[PDB]
Amino acid sequence: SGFRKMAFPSGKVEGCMVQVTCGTTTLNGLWLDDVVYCPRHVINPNYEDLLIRKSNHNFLVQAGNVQLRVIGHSMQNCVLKLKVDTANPKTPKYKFVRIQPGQTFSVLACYNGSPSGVYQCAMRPNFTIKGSFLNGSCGSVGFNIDYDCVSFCYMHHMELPTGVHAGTDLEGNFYGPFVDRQTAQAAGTDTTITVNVLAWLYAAVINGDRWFLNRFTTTLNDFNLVAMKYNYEPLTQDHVDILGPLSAQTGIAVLDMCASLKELLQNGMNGRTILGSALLEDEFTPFDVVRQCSGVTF
Amino acid sequence: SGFRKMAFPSGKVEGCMVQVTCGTTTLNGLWLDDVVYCPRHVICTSEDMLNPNYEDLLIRKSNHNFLVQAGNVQLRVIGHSMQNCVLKLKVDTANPKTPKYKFVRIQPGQTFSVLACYNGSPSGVYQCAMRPNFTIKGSFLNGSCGSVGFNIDYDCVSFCYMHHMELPTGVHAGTDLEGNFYGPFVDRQTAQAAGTDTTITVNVLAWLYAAVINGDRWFLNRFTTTLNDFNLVAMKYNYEPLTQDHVDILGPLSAQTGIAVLDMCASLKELLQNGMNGRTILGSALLEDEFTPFDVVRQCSG
Ligand SMILES: O=C(N[C@@H](C(=O)Nc1cncc2ccccc12)c1cccc(Cl)c1)[C@@H]1CC[C@H](C(=O)N2CCCC2)O1
Ligand SMILES: [Cl-]
Repeated sequence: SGFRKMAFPSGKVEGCMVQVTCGTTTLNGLWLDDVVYCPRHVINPNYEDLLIRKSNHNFLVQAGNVQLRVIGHSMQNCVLKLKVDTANPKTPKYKFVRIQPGQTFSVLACYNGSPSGVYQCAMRPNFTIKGSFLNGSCGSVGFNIDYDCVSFCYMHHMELPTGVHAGTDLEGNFYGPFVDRQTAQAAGTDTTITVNVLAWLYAAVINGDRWFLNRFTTTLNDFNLVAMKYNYEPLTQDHVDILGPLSAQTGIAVLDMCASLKELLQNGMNGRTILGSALLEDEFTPFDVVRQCSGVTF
Repeated sequence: SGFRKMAFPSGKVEGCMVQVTCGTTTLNGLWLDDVVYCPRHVICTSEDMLNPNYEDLLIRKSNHNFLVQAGNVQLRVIGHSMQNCVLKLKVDTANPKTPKYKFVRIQPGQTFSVLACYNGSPSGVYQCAMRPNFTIKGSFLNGSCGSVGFNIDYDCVSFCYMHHMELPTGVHAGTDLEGNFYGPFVDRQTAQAAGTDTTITVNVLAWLYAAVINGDRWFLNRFTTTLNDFNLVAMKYNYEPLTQDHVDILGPLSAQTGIAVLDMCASLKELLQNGMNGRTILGSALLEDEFTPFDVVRQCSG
């Protein structure tokens, strides 16, 4: 029993964190095979013009108490790739994957190439993450684990004025309409990840919380009309299909659970809580719920 | 900016998780140097869990009855001893991944990270607090016994908890790494119940200072309170008494924000009376009590 916001074990990623210093700026890098990946802002910026002036020896890379020697450098979108002379002996089996809004991942927050904490979070529909980052956290990475393979999906680049965070995939493409420059940028109006709230309601049912259940069902169209009124993301047939296993395990049809969600949106919780929360939680995917309520290991 | 429930990086602990099997029972063990620590109930039988005599069950065992597996490698048990509710299995190999470590016993209100494991394999990491009733609100399934709680301040791992059982309310009970239970619990299937739980007041205050640090001030008021009047009000909402030690501990946060502890106490009294009125504090509609004053300083400053 119990339901916690759970991150993946971070050990495979900890063995990849390095410190990258260029001039006065120090941030984190990801050392995989013989390449160190880091945000290109470590160097109104013209990154090609700034990079052409830098030599390999201008980049100081430190893995623990060992200085790695940079033998090449190149830029791919907003990520800088520093070729080093040594392949990381701790390089795990990995992939670079780009995620969709609503998908969750673990973040290993780092400062000076040293991991300080690990937390779980979701890519918001407005492409920001509600992270916990201070100055020097740039280059910290987001990941998931599938059996023994680490899928890297995020690299931290910046904080927006509202306290939320923006970054890229490991190929340097930003999530959202953001640019790596000190300029006026703002996160768009955010929405609630509907499929994730439903997954969390199924997690509460599996954990013995049933007060919000009712005899009613609804249509996909009727529910989307309601969800649009409360700034909730539209629920698709794909989402309904994905929730199938949880619907079969609890005996509560996905549209039956939608009628519970509609009643909670129109009437509130009335002093009650669900899994120790007075708000509807949207940072657990249907897969996260199945993984935690079944105990999958890595 | 931001405030998340943050766990310590688990890598140093992952390299210590092993699987311990005795008979038909399999659970997790903690391999440090040449010793594997695990709950002693791994030696129990299905028919003897109400009143097990662990000394009598252990005397009948030999080293080869304990199967210890570290990854795909079987470790050889060369000795065994019991210390309170923990079984210590001496093995013929020191763990090359043994980090710098200490065994620490924590007090209620203290937080730690949990590396939940099944069959010696880590499945997840989450943040926890030792409740005032000495239970933890964890997320554990059958076979999670032996999973450990820890803090990693600097490069040293301080092991503070080992999971032993789930009580009927869905909460969890366990021991320190010396085998002493937290709370009035025993490792028997006899009727046991967690005592009435209360809110960790010093932690809620720490989290209110964290909200002030991140720019949230809506909940502050022009009032103050004596410590005794605050405690008279707090007890009515099932909040733990706030001691002078707690007031002293909150001193640094008070100096950083410019809000006296007893003024923050008056803001908490008002929140307990009024609720949040559709508002949130650090993205939460409830008053959070699983961040200590130390956690707030570490996450907000470094
Ligand atoms: O409940 C069991 N074990 C313990 C326990 O509480 N385990 C668990 C921990 N966390 C979460 C859990 C969620 C769901 C089910 C179990 C959970 C337990 C019970 C009572 C006293 C002690 Cl010290 C330990 C079952 C039934 C007996 C079997 C067991 O441990 N055996 C030893 C020898 C013969 C089999 O496993
Ligand atoms: Cl303590």
